[PDB]
Amino acid sequence: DIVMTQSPDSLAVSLGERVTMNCKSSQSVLYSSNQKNYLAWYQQKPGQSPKLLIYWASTRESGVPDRFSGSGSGTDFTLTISSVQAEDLAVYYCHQYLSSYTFGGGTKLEIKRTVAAPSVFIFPPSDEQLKSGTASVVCLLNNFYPREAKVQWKVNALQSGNSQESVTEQDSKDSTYSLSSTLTLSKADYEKHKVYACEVTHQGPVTKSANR
Amino acid sequence: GSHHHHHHGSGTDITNQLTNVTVGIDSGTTVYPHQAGYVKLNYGFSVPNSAVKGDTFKITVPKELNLNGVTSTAKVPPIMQVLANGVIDSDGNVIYTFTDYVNTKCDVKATLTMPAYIDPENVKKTGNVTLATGIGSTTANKTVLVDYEKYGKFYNLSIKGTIDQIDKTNNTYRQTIYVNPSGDNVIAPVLTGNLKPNTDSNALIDQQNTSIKVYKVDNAADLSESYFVNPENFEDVTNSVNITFPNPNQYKVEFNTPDDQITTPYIVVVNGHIDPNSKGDLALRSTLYGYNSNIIWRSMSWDNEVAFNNGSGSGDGIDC
Amino acid sequence: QVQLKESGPGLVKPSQTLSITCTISGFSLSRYSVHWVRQPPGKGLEWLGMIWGGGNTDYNSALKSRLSISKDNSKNQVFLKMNSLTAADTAVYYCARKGEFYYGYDGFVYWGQGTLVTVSSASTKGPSVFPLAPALGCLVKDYFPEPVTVSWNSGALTSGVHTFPAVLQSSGLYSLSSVVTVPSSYICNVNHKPSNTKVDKRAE
Repeated sequence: DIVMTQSPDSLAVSLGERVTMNCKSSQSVLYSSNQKNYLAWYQQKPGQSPKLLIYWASTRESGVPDRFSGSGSGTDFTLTISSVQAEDLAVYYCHQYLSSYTFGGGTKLEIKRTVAAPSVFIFPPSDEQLKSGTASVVCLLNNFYPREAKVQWKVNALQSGNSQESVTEQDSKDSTYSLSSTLTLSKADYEKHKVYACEVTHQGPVTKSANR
Repeated sequence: GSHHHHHHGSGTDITNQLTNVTVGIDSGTTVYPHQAGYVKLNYGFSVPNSAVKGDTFKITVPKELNLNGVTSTAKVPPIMQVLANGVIDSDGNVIYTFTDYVNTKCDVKATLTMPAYIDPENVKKTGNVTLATGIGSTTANKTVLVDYEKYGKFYNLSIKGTIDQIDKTNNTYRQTIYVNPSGDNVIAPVLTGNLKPNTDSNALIDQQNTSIKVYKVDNAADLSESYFVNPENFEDVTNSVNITFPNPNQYKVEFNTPDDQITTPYIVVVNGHIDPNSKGDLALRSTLYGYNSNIIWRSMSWDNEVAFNNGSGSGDGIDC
Repeated sequence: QVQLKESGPGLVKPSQTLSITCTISGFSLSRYSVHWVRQPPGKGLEWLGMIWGGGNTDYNSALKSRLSISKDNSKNQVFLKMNSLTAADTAVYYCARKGEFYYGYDGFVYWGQGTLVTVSSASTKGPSVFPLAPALGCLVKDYFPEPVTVSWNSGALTSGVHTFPAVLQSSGLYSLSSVVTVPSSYICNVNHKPSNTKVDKRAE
């Protein structure tokens, strides 16, 4: 199995600048006899099928803009965007077709902006819900950048497992993210404690706590 | 021990002093090189007490034959304590150099048998061939039919293949495949190269180990029946076909023409490797898939296996 | 124009067989190979296998035991079958086809829009809607399947609205949080088509 690995998982771009993405193969994809590199690059937007941009490493697919080019040979390859546009915000995957078919893990483009701290909120379990005998504590980080954020719950006792989080897509007019973390305990367990905490570290260490 | 590096020195060619000389060629009335057919070259001779270390004799072998066959390098057998070691010269002749055994032995006599094979470059066509081998003034002739027979064919799908240059030290082999030698029209032609099913085979077939060249034959008459191919006679279209390695130890070639059909033969030359960590069995299957005019999907496949032979040589004598 | 469209079930239980259909136009199926490729939510792509024009198939080695691909040229249909399913087989399934000869290889140029298959044992259930009290939010918990649609004040509180991607709980049910930033003196409008549910909780 030829394994395809892409180096930067996420990439922050300035609309207009030169973005390069790396892709690497665990064995050479240049077949020596025909001197061809069996490598393709694909673009994908969130609800759509992938779109071929580049094949044979450097052959631009018809219809694709001239700002996209591909280079490399053997085991190291690069997808370039000469100057990034609004529509270029997407995921990019490389792919080899010499030895069956395999894909890389991809590189997401996001818009770069200045650092911005989350405003942190906590919300205890509602009384209505407690009637269902199940307790959800919700911690919210609103409008922050970059995405990398460590949320940790204290119940002064670290909670390993028992939480789930999701993050919004970057805001189209702010370039900012949003995160909601849900800690779920049983009723018995929630009623046996007071002073729960949502501690949140970021690059912009604040704890937002409530007492039962 | 390499056949590309020879050593000489003191000694004299005592070929014409060989006494009681007899030569023979053991074969059927027909030889089928592509069915592992071969001949045996037989030799017997008395050596003079006069002989000393370094004295040589020459066995004359004809250009219609070689001694290596499917392997890339020939090994001539030692006459046996070693009486004589031999070597192949640029003409194809076998020069044997006598050992020390002859420095203190008298009335020495010897026998030799060597497998030999119809050479693909010198016998390109099916037909009769008079084989001549000898030692000094004693030549033996045998006239034999060399029959390379026919390619395989099912509906409009024709294919045959040969294996040679088996090199069990550098772990390589060659395979030469004629695709559509019948001069049929084939639509959507696909060739796959595999290991022969349920047979011990040590070929490693993959992008690192398997170099493939594809030649288009615009004149089928230029094809040898022996499967000797010189790439300079044909058009190299390697870069216009699709060559991939879609499964373990399998290659695939799509001819990929603009109208998705071929009307001429193609030659596929495969230079591949043998698994170093193995006995080095070589059993391959070449499959031609294709549509006819009726668009019924069919395939014809050709299997290649090989055999190996060893010559021998014995000699006696008496202490003086 | 060359076209491909995948149809299948939306939901399939782990006891069952996944059965997808790829309906083809603009070319003859007997003259082109068609591929199957899949993509789990938020992950990369995985080739599953292919059927040649002539009917041969090749499979991804890691799934061949669980996978069968077949077709009917008569009907322009290509079929995918998968048994022994787990949550790991929840994915968007695509069929795809190569470009014309001059591309020089058999790959993925024309794609279908894809069809989501989610493997799940859950039954249809409506969400519980709980208020996240004063930032004001609604906790939409324990529903199946997706999606939930959320509004604020019948669609007038559009600004500052953050309605997050649902998360799949270990129970097999989904939950999501929807939030709005405010200064105070207020109702989230939650719908969920497949259970004929509609809720409207208020804010404290």
